[PDB]
Amino acid sequence: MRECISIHVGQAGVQIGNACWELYCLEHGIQPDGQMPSDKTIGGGDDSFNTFFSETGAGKHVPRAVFVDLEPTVIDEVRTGTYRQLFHPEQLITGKEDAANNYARGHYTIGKEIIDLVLDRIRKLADQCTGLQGFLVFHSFGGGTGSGFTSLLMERLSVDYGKKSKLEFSIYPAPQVSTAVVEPYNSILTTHTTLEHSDCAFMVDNEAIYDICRRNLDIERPTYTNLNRLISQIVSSITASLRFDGALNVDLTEFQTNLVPYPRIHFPLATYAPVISAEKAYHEQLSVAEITNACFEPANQMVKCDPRHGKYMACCLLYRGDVVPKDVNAAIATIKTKRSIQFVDWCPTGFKVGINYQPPTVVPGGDLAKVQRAVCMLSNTTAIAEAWARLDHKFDLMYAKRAFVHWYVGEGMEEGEFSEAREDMAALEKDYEEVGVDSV
Amino acid sequence: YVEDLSKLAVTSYNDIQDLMDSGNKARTVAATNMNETSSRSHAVFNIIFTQKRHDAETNITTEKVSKISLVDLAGSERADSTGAKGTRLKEGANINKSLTTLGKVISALAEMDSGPNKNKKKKKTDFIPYRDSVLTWLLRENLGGNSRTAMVAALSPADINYDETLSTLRYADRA
Amino acid sequence: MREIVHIQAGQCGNQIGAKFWEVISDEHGIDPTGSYHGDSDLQLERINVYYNEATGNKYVPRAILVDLEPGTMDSVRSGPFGQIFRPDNFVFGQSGAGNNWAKGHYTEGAELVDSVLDVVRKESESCDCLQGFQLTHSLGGGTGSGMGTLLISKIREEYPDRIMNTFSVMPSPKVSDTVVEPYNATLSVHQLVENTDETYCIDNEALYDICFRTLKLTTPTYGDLNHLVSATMSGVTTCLRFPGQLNADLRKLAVNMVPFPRLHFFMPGFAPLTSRGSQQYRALTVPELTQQMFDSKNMMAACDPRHGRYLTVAAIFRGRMSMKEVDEQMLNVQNKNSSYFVEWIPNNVKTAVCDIPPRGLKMSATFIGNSTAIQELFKRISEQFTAMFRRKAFLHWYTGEGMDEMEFTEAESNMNDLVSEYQQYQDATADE
Ligand SMILES: CC(=O)O[C@H]1C(=O)[C@@]2(C)[C@H]([C@H](OC(=O)c3ccccc3)[C@]3(O)C[C@H](OC(=O)[C@H](O)[C@@H](NC(=O)c4ccccc4)c4ccccc4)C(C)=C1C3(C)C)[C@]1(OC(C)=O)CO[C@@H]1C[C@@H]2O
Ligand SMILES: Nc1nc2c(ncn2[C@@H]2O[C@H](COP(=O)(O)OP(=O)(O)OP(=O)(O)O)[C@@H](O)[C@H]2O)c(=O)[nH]1
Ligand SMILES: Nc1nc2c(ncn2[C@@H]2O[C@H](COP(=O)(O)OP(=O)(O)O)[C@@H](O)[C@H]2O)c(=O)[nH]1
Ligand SMILES: [Mg+2]
Ligand SMILES: [Mg+2]
Repeated sequence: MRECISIHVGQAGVQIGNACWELYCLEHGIQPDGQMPSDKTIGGGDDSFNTFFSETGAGKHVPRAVFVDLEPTVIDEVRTGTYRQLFHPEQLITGKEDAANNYARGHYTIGKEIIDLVLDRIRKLADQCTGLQGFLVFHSFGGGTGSGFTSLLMERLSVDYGKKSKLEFSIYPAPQVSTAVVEPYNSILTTHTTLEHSDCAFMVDNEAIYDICRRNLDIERPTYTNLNRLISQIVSSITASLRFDGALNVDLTEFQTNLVPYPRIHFPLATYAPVISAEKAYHEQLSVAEITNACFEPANQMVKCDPRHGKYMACCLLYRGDVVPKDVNAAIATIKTKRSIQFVDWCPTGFKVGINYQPPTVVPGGDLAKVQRAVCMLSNTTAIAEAWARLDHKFDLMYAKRAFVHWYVGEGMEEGEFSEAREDMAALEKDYEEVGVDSV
Repeated sequence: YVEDLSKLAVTSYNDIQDLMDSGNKARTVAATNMNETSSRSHAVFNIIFTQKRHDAETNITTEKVSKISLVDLAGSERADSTGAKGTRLKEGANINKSLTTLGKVISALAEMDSGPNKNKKKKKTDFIPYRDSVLTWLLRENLGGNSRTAMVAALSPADINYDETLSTLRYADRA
Repeated sequence: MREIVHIQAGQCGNQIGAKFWEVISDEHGIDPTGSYHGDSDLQLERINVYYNEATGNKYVPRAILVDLEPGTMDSVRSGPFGQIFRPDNFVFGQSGAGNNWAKGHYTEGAELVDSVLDVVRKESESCDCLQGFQLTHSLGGGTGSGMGTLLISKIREEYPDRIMNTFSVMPSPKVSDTVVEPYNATLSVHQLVENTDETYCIDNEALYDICFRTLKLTTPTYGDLNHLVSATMSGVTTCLRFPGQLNADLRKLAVNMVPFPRLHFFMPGFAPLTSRGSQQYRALTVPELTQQMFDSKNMMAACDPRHGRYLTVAAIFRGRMSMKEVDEQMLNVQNKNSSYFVEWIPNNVKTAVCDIPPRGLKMSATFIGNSTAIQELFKRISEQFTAMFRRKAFLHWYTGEGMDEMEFTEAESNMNDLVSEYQQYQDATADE
């Protein structure tokens, strides 16, 4: 069997999980109450796949999810919403206040206590699991919970399980807009966690998705629901290979094998090509070549990072729907012909291809148009270093005068940990600068 | 200064030795992974010393008054290696907060005295955060102004404590 | 699930608290007798923040009332929302301070403080997980300043971890109502700068200006001013009680606002305030709320923000809206007014959004700034303080109750150090 455990931490994680599980329930035909009419209608087959859901005796399907948050509000919204009966009652809520945008509160003084309960629930889920593939951890930098508790949980998971893959879908701070004053401190303190213990971390930016929504989707005033739906589409495209049949299927292990040239550079960028409104769905073919070319458009990147300032180290394409390998080969050829896209001279192979037959679904009340073909790209490139540099400068501007430091020091943290994390991040940045130099 | 501090008088060495033993016994001490008898509180030992001269023709009574201040500070801590829980963690956090304030006032003092000395001589204005903690508040006259002050830094030799030893050396250089 | 214990001291604090409890009981559908008559299920979900539950399915606010004049308590009881409070929390004595800070702090309040602390302990021990306290009082008066400072000191001695808010009405620039306002104000600020986490500065003249120029009221009374302050107070703690797309606890505001421990004096504001006459002209959108919040005319502290710089600001919106528009507007406000924000705190605008708006409004917003211009206020008091302390204008009344010149001198020194600390960020061009 092939399955993976989804963990959600913080408000961003919980809301992205709401979107993701809405999409999964729509995909597999599971009603919000957990029942599947197709079981009673057909009496056979496999529709409620084991990759995400577990079937109990009475035909109810319960997701393999673990929600975590220090606030009671965000998860209490879920526990009295449309999906109140879907989830197991074990939701792991800390009956106290929140980390208050403090890494120390989410890592040292309050991030404990409930960590043991969280690990117990993960162990109970794993014991029911056969052939576990890995973990999908959803969180966000800039929040006390999403950083500190993510650090605690990832450390404990690496200690306990170790060899199992641990993917990450995190929201990096945007270059210009943010909703916190102490965001850079948290983002710079989370780098040791994101570097040492994670196996492959996908980063997204709110500003980039806002621009995508404004331009491609023609939504003038988007909110977080659209962002969560887009991220859910990306995650579904990533994990579709474990569930549906396909010509060229790519599981998580062989996916990782062709995207991590070295252990310390596991920071790919993620894009989704056919983001288009219903009105513009007409007047356009949306062939394989069009979507493959659109994957490379700098405007369509979901992190504010221009690929043309760096070199592409590796690329993985995941196609869904009526796609044939001949057109994919043609698209790869014409892309390799182009000179604007620069590839490192030590990776002549370049591209990994995966194809799946199941086309993407349409969420009711959504914005994406129904399409026959889609492609999700993941790309390891050096240009992401620039996205880090703009952050580091900000941190210096706040650490020179020791602003807001006493809040962190008064909850267990030492002053030196800031400098240690900054040095580690500088080492990572210089590693990315080194890997892209042409060989001689 | 401190109000209602039990300032006593001693005439021989035995009395002050008894006071020293009583004070050391009264200090709050707890065991930790980095030290079996770590200090949980800053400590200040104050000697008020008065010299008087008696002669109606030439001398002055109460001619000299001076203060000897001897300060034992609690060091920085890291919760990972310290292994503190509950009250120990709170004590460590408070100690680190006070030491951060002390480092900030040291650095600000250093920059302020160096600039007006070297730059021109402007002396426009330079706020110094003495009031951010009680430790720096009580030692205002010792860190600057009316005192002659010495700083004794202790250093651990091992490689594992390199990051803390370098910080201690840097702050000694600043001092 | 979090609680807030509420304390009220003095005439001004008592009246503001009464209006605040009327605004909160409306938002939650509690009737002037304790019975629930609401319509939305979300009202009762987080009612534990302010109200305890009684045996008869009634709700009793977690409030504590303090004074040394029974007249204020009698006025509160004989009112529309007098019976809602429990009688055991009415703590008072006789022979009020008479605008004497020493009587409030040292002579008379020292006897009633034990009873007030007993009631505070009784209310605090019943909470599932206490968050913090909040106190309403006037700095320029008698029992208000003294008992508020004494209670703050005692509670911080007993509850060091918890949050301590304070909504203080400071002396006005030119409007005055007692002769000895500077002495009480200076001593109270000397007490507050040490023993508080947040302090929302409120000025009577700013509220009068808001009533006259913005709301176009011809004969404003104290009720209107209490209304505004009460709308601000509800707006501060909205995220504890209702769901939102991006919540903001009290600790989040405390962390994101104050850069250093001694700078926790906040200028508040609220929007949308129209005129009952031009409601049909102004469209309600996020840009309009952003325009009104940052307007210098709309602040409640009577200190012009354009004379300083914003160390930090926090905007808490309530109502259905788009996060893209909110973030774009905050970035726009930063970028255009580039000279009024410090250069060493990049992106110094905290944002919070709550789903449920007030009763009959489609959208609302509250603003919490932390600007160096607040220094002006302190300077004014300090100036007046000198003008009386140099000649010992009224000092015998204060020294007769057990004080001395050293207390006054050290309070003045603390005020001046605070003013210097705010000044040292006020200028641009940190180099020379
Ligand atoms: C057209 C319409 O519906 O009437 C409005 C109205 O005209 C305006 C002018 C109202 C009106 O307010 C005033 O006129 C006023 C005068 C002096 C001091 C304070 C307010 C209103 O009274 C105020 C009242 O607001 C509320 O009811 C809010 O829920 C408010 N609570 C109370 O006012 C309240 C008072 C006593 C008892 C119970 C509730 C609130 C706001 C924020 C947070 C919590 C509560 C509203 C919508 C209006 C009237 C009735 C005219 C305004 O007030 C607020 C805060 O809504 C003044 O500026 C706003 C904008 C509104 O458009
Ligand atoms: N794209 C996206 N970003 C979000 C969402 N929710 C929150 N964020 C971002 O996350 C940042 C910090 O919020 P969180 O990480 O969720 O904070 P938290 O997880 O609740 O942790 P605490 O601060 O302790 O409460 C904000 O600045 C938002 O910009 C979301 O639903 N979608
Ligand atoms: N905002 C506001 N201020 C008030 C109110 N009543 C009195 N004040 C102010 O309180 C000051 C007098 O202090 P006072 O209330 O008598 O202090 P107390 O005697 O200790 O309660 C005056 O400067 C008034 O401006 C009120 O209802 N609202
Ligand atoms: Mg949160
Ligand atoms: Mg020692």
